[PDB]
Amino acid sequence: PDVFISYRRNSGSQLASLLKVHLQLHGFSVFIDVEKLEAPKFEDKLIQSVMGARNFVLVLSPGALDKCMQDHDCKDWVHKEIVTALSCGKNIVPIIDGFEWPEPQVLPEDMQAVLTFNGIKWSHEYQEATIEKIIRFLQ
Repeated sequence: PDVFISYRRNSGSQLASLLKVHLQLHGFSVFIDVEKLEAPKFEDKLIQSVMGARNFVLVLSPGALDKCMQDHDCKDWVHKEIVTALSCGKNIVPIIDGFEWPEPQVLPEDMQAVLTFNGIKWSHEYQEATIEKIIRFLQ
């Protein structure tokens, strides 16, 4: 698939579903059933999924990176996915949906760089125009 969407399940899942729907309707392939791979049993397949997609779309919902803080051992799935995307030089497209930007130093060093990728602000009022802006950022 062209696109891997990383998000925090308890705050970004509805926007993630909307993105999966509208990106596919616009002809971009997206990893759909990723959550089942976020288990120690399937970790290798999860990493390979991020590595296989050209585009890494990151939903930054409120508090989305909080579980990454002090996650020095990279046990958090979003943390793992971000580190994998950064490591491979993937096209990273953050989608901002209520996120409060933290100081980089509160995040693990291996993912602070994610904060340097220009994001797209989500707007429910102009959902479709926002989808078109996201597509313009995809490679």
